[PDB]
Amino acid sequence: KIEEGKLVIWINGDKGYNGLAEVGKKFEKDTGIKVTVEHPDKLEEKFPQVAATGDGPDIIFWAHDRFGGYAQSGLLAEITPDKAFQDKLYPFTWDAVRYNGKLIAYPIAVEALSLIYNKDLLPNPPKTWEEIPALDKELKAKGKSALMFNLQEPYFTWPLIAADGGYAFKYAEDSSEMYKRVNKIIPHLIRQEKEDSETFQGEGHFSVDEKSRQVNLTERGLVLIEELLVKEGIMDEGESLYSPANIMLMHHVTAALRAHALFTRDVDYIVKDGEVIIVDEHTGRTMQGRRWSDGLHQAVEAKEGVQIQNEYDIKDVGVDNAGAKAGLTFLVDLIKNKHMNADTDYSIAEAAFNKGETAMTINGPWAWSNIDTSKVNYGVTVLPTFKGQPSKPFVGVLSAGINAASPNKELAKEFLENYLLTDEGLEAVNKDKPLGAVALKSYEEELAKDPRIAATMENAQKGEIMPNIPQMSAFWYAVRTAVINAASGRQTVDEALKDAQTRITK
Repeated sequence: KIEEGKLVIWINGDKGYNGLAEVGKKFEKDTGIKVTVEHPDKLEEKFPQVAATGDGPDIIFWAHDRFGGYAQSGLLAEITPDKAFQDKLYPFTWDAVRYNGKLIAYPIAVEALSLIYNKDLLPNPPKTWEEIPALDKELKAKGKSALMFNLQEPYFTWPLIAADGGYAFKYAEDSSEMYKRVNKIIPHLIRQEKEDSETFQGEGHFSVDEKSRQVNLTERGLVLIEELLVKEGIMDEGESLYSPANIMLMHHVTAALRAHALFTRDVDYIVKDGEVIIVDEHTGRTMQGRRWSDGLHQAVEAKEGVQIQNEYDIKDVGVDNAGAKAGLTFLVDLIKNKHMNADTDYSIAEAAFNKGETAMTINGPWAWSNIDTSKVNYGVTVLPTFKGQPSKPFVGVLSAGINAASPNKELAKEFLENYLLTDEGLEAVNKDKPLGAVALKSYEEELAKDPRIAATMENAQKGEIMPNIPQMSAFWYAVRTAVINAASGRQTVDEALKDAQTRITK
């Protein structure tokens, strides 16, 4: 059991816990509630153990991506900030603390890769990846190189691969709007008995296989739906649903038809307090946080007019698309043309930049202090563009979660919303150890006076939130192999990315 009437907070060793104790001191002296701030060893491994037994701290601070596994086991309480408080943070930070549509943590800080450059060797760093080859030749004649960064880990190479269209798992911005617009199509569609065959020509637009709970479009249905999608501005005039460009649109048509034809309110699900809740077993276990896959739950939400909870499409992986092939090809051509070495890792690149041997590197705020010791006159700026599009680094959001077993959920919410997530609260923590960029708009505007902190947020706003789903591990492991194989010549870029795409989705 967790001691009621006080707050136990866990934050990692490398963070400003003394400053966190200080905002808790304003808390302890104002309301008489003692706040024990602990920084235990391996706390990210200890929390899912103690919280499973109903123990642990009231509040845990960690990167958002780990909170996906915590919320999977129901370890984190669904936080309840009103709409007014959520507007005080950058909207994309709230996307990092969402699991199964529910908010399960408060965003605190924001971290991402940036371009680090030597002001003395390179006063005007390049805006594009394309101008790095000629810049390298210019520096090689002076005994220097243009760029060196860790090529062994896809975390560092993915910003270039994602620029032209590569992505891990599709997280569409207009997803909620798409489910609503596609849902308007359904009333036009006629159901027929079965699929058209040699012995049967129906007059409908779709048929339903009841035993598999799947729907099959008819020839005339595919035509009419394409007619309906083109007119309402969803699809271009001369496209196909079955084309790979409309894969998101195909998942929506399939989901909307299943939501109408195959799932029934008060049988398969209920509409309760503005949510779609599955009725799992007939007269059995009835309500849970479980969710249907393949966009079906979102389609039922659009059908019932409740708030569509956004999530990742784990069946839409963009590792072997044209954008990813173009980005990785440019990386491989840099190696082929000896502008970079396929063997360069984190230590080689860090030593190269901190010794003044290379003009640029790609790293995050954790590496700044080592460069401070190096005395290199360095700057931090926006990553180069590729094919006119921004490099997209993954964003890590330091977040504060509330233990689901906590008897002090209102105390914890009071401490986080009104005492930590303030200009004064974040400043106490940042003084202790810097948070980098923060999620609170008001304090970030002050911190952004530092051009390095401003660069971290700019690259973060141009990147993507690190997905908090279990399938992200398979993405990293497959992409790590693909980049190494392509960079070393084991496979071609298309061959390497095709294998990674297949392995992620098998």
